[PDB]
Amino acid sequence: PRLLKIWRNYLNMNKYKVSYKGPGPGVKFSVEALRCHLRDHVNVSMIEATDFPFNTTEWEGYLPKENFRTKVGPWQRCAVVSSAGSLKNSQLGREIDNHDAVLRFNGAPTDNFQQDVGSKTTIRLMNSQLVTTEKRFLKDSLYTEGILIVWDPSVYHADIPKWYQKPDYNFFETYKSYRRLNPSQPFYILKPQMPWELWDIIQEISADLIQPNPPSSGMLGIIIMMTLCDQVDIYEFLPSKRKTDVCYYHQTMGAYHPLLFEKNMVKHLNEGTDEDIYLFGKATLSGFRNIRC
Ligand SMILES: *[C@@H]1O[C@H](CO)[C@@H](O)[C@H](O)[C@H]1NC(C)=O
Ligand SMILES: *[C@@H]1O[C@H](CO)[C@@H](O)[C@H](O)[C@H]1NC(C)=O
Repeated sequence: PRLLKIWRNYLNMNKYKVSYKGPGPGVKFSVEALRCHLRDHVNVSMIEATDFPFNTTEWEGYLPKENFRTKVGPWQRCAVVSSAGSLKNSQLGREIDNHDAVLRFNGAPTDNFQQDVGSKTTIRLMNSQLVTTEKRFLKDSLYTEGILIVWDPSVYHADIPKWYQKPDYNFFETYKSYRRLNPSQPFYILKPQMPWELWDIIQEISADLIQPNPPSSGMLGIIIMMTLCDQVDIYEFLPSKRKTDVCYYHQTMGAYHPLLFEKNMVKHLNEGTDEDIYLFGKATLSGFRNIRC
């Protein structure tokens, strides 16, 4: 096939040194089993102040006051809105606001786009690349709403102390400055391992090898919300008839994230109809709270 690109990646470009030792790809999972596996083995938590070197004087007082779980959520109904241009002229704005909590990505604005993407922002998941390279992040007031979470690609299952020395993007200083400016706004840092714990499951069930790069923010977001909501609506992750190669706002596929396989997994767990995906690009997945495992 054309997956030679992946194997080529392993022989001389394994940037994250991924060494998958789990059940070879292709493991068949019923919907409920996959849901439990995802629930028990993808530990979605934030870096705590007891995690060295965040327990040192340099990081003293900089991490959020209260625990992530005992502050954010839970909620009954939630929505995950991708930044896909497929949302332009979707009119999903209303529907989207009709949820308890909403999670958006990076700099996705709501101003002037409400009718399509909604006007609410409960949680905001951002890449370390954004917070590091975007000066507007320290000024634009859109980052002031809701809760913020930033994540940074790390070496395969690297320990926090190990990751900390070799961050993909060094965003620590910018993270600090922001905290001072907005001391009351909860701003967490995803644990370095959670992306890889999720990656491991995606690989476990995929037909074959997947890109040795972490899951996209989209996939991480869907996961985060599943541990916080009873129900989760995902808009335009699984593309609709309005599929396009740009964001709904002027700054979009790639060859980094194992996007294809993340999509197949969400499709497997989708409780919605094919029509709603085609017309609305809407998928509905159950959260973890009430499942039996
Ligand atoms: C998940 O991460 C948190 C934060 O470090 C940790 O305290 C908890 O025990 C972890 N859960 C598992 C099962 O590894
Ligand atoms: C922080 O944690 C590390 C390892 O867990 C420990 O060795 C160090 O002394 C701790 N710092 C303080 C002052 O608690």
